[PDB]
Amino acid sequence: DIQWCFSQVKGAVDDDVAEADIISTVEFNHSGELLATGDKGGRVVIFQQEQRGEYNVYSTFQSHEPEFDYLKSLEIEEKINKIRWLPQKNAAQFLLSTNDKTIKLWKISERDKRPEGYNLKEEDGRYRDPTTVTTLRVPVFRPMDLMVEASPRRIFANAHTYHINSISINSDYETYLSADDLRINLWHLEITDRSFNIVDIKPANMEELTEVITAAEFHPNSCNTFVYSSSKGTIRLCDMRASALCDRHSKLFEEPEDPSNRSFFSEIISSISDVKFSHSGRYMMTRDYLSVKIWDLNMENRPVETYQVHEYLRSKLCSLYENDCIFDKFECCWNGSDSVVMTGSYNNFFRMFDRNTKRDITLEASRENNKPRTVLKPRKVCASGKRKKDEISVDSLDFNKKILHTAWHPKENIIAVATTNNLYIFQDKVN
Amino acid sequence: DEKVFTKELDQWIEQLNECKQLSESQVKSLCEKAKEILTKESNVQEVRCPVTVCGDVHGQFHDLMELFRIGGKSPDTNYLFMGDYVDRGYYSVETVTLLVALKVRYRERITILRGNHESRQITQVYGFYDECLRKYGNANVWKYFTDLFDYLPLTALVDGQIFCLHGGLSPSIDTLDHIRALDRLQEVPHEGPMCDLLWSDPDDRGGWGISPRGAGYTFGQDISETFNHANGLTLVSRAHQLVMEGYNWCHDRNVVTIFSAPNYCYRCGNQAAIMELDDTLKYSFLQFDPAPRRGEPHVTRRTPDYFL
Amino acid sequence: LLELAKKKLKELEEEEPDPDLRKKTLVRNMIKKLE
Amino acid sequence: SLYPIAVLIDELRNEDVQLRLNSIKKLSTIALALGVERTRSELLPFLTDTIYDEDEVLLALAEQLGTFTTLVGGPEYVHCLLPPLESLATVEETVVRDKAVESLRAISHEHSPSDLEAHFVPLVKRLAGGDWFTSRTSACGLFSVCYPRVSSAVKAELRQYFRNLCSDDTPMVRRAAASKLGEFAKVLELDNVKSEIIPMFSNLASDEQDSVRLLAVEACVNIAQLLPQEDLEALVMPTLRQAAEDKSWRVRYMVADKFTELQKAVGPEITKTDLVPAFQNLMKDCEAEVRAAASHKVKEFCENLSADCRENVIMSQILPCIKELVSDANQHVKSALASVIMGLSPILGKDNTIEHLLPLFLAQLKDECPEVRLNIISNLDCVNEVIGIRQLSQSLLPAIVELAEDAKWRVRLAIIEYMPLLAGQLGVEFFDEKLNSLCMAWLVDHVYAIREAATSNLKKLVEKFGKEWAHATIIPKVLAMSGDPNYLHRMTTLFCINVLSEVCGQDITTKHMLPTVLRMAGDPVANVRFNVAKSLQKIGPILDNSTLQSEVKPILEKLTQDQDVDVKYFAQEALTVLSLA
Repeated sequence: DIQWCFSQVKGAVDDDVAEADIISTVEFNHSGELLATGDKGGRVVIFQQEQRGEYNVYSTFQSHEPEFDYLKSLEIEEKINKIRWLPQKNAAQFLLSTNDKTIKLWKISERDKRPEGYNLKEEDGRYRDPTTVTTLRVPVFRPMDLMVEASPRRIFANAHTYHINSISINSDYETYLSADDLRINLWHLEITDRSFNIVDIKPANMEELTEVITAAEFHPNSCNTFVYSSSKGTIRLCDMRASALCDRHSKLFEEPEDPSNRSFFSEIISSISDVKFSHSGRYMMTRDYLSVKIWDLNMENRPVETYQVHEYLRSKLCSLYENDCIFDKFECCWNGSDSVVMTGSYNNFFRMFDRNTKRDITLEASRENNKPRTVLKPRKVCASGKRKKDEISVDSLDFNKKILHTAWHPKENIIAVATTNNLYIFQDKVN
Repeated sequence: DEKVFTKELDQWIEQLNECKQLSESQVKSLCEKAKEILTKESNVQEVRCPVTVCGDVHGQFHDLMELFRIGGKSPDTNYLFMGDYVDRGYYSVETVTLLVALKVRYRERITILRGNHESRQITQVYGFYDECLRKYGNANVWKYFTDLFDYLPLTALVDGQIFCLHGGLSPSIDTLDHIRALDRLQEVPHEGPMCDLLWSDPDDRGGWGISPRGAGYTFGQDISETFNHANGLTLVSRAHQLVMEGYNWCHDRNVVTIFSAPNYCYRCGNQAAIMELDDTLKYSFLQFDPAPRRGEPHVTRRTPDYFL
Repeated sequence: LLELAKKKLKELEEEEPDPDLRKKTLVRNMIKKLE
Repeated sequence: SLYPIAVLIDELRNEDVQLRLNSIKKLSTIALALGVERTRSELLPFLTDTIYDEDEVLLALAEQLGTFTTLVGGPEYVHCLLPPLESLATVEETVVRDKAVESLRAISHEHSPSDLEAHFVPLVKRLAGGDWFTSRTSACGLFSVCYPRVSSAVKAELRQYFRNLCSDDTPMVRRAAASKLGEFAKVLELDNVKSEIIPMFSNLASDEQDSVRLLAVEACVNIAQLLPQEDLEALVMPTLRQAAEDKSWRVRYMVADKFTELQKAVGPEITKTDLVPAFQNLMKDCEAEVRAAASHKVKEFCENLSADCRENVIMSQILPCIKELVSDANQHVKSALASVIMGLSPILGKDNTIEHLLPLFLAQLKDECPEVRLNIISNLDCVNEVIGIRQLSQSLLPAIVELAEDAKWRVRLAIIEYMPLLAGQLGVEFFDEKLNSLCMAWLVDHVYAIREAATSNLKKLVEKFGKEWAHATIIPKVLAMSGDPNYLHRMTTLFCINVLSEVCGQDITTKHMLPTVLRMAGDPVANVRFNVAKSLQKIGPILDNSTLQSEVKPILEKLTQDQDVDVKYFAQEALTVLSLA
């Protein structure tokens, strides 16, 4: 087990943070350097890795703005739901981002050149006589200090009647998708007026509503495979070759429901929250409210691995219904080599399992016990009343510090864990 | 001379045919002429039959041009409107500008009334202010158009037999001298007979009722036929309420609801009828589906060029 | 547990101005499955 | 004297997008005024790397730099435009890169062989060996301009660089290579083509993406048009056969859309021997776009088949597929097939036409979907000139009569537009003995656009029937149409008079129709008074003083006293239209 070692922390210290400080996504980039954290309000904040180094701030830019609807006249919001990066075309780096209605395509670039030379004005702009000029001069270029600056290039807007909860760049540098609660449009990264509705599961009339779409991905190697999830437990595996309209599945991954543990909430703790392909293109881990569960792409009718995250909650499941703590969209991320998997949990713990040795840990991202380069020792929660000095009685977990969003450096062994108002960046001890 | 002004306005009409953006001085002069024409008119504009009646448009330009094609080109066929030229729409500015231009060019062959959504707070909140901010970037146009709205006649008496208004009726109204007693140079109120007149809707529910909109009232049939008998009226045309069928007969055929905006709010996909006052006062409807939008819809099941 | 008839108060006294339909669809398909 | 130029040279440094755009466009005057031994060293180094990111500024700058072959100093210093264009060839945008590449190609012709090999080939190699996947995408299009004029070693190096590009990682580079494959191959030695481009074509037509495999089809078309016909069965044909049975429907659609050109390239023998089965498979495809595309080329394909067995093959292989497609479930397929089914009639001799083409025709006409009847009707000329429509008129009549009356006036407008051709192709007595009833209803139709179309079609007919037929047919009906209550129907008679006077002649108009018009002048509706003024204004140019001063002038004088303003204005307009100044 890689013993993890505290490395950094962002955000403030006072626990009265306003609503526009709750981190709402965390996403590294393809090569590893940058790290975007788009909290509520829109204020994307990009961290660059110091050329291991620590992460220091690179740019900052209000991405979205509090809008207002015309027809439904709604309080169309400004949260940042997803932040996906694009590959590297030149010395600039691009990244989509979305609130519940829009999708912008920002662009972050450095600049160290300033025009130096004027014709009709002085160095301060104070203009001289119009006619006294005798020899024209052309501005020259001379160095200045790095001034990183973001700016939107396109805005894909007004195509989703419902809220947006996914995007994914297609594996061919050209297109991507964006899956609202009931449809899936396939945009194009250079055409900001047309879309192509590729899936629709909206019924004829609304009142007979059964399921919705709670996630959508693509395939990291194939150009014609998305995996849009479903709010009942099923996972379609669409295929954009056999027919232009991909409404009919080419597979359907569905657990053959177990009648043993059937309970009262047997449909609300079994609704997928995030499906994530596996960095090679074979497995497709998904995370419902109580167990990450690693499907396989060649065996539909059953998963091949099942890891229980916080099993000590299947009793309190009743009490978890009156405080709306049972609708929580947890999120899971893979290792760089498809051997370890991580997912968030309550009370700031974040479980990270291990595929090849079947071990598991439970660390704790907190402040008042950790210093740089120390080690995080496994916290072990106890379900019973027998509690001895190194376990927490489940009657004491604070059900208001949820580690929803997490990431994992592509190649190296650095992770970023985003609690309510901080961004701990625990790495491991380089020896 | 008026000839040069008319030729310049015709050239601007052809320019509008080209869908060209306008400058400020043109709209200011047009507004000044409109106000000069309108200050002499009272609350009850006298429209002489025959005429083509149309209800809400809510700034949908394409539906308006389609209406123009179906009903003929002005001034060959007379036209009339019943308010709701703003709110819940994308192209209010073009609608109002073309309306004012055609009105100035053909003062006496076209009439335009005012609607409940022609109120300062309502227009400011419902798109129009944002639309002006996007197209000019300043609120001067908003002030000009609100000034023009103030002078707009409230009701229209067609040939002394048919009465047409946008909103509805009011308990305190029994005869038109009440409407002619109002001072149309004011902001749309929240209470009073005029508000209920502009903010009411028919009530199929028996007797009186409380308007769910929170402003106005729900006139019953009793007052309607009492008004008709007192003033010798047959029908009372109206608009401002959405109907999936374009027009409906309610209150024992006493009320005909006209809607000229297919797919009001672009969601309901309704029909749109225009109840033409024939030469002999009969009612004819020419229903038209939502106008085919050019290069639309953006979202289609059909494969686009880049994908094919 | 079986007493969810009272906890139905959530979807009872709610006035959703079109928020996401996952939370509404869950508590709306939750009671009809039993009542 | 240089004040405006002094303003303009500093105006490309402001913050207004329009100001910078205008300065960029006018850069020509600044360059001309600065000189020629100063432009290269002062202005170009300033435009080398600009921080303008607007698509409308960089595009204009590239297009302007593309036309600086003279100001820079002449064809001897043209290599001074490379530093400022290589920096635009590698920008994040796409249209900017395309324009920069086009300008680079355009200015490449001004170099000299030694100058080329010294300063331009290094640019290509560099861009095609760069680091970003935009330098390579832009470089993948400068080989077809610098291959012909270079030496042998440079030629081999360029071939190696292209072969390296065709095996790149980023699908964008491979897409660019697949796009430029044919354009590059069109300048290679034939033996070198056979031995070097073919492996590239195969490796790009068996790709793992599909945005590359779909462009491999166009590459195949060009390559086939290049090579002789003794090797198509061993070099190109296997790849085309594989593509015609691909798995991604985009590739099959691309093959279907490029079938006439594919046939013209492969030749008649290979066409007849192999392509026909592929065409049948394309028609019987499970998709919908593939079927529509394959149907669109039913006529162009059958028209280019070998004359030896055209009729046999058509009737033995292709006819059943069309027969099945006629009753298809999709709409686009049926519409596309209907729009071109008329080209098959003149390929048989009208005997096979009557024997098997007729049924399909009736099925299409009887179809309850719109635009299918419109397409089938609009091209009737074929059978008319092959079977003699007089024979089929007995079947045409029910379809035309049922299509003339519908709900939406859109179909009513498209068929009224198509009416004049059929009217001309049908006859005189047949038309008058039958579709005359229809004509009358058309004028009193509700939607006004249909009234316009009916009036225009009347005009077209009376211009094709001249005077006597009109005088013996419509004259009384249109004249009596002036009693309807709805003023619109009387105005319709007014426009009909206006459109028909110039075709019926003043000897009859003024003698019979005019007095009615003068009666209409006194309508109790202003909408008609000014219409009758406009009509008088329109017939004046063919009216003389003898009748003008006798009847017209009193009428305009009376109209000028009306209460309405428009009536007076239009009467005055007429008064002046009489060329009186």
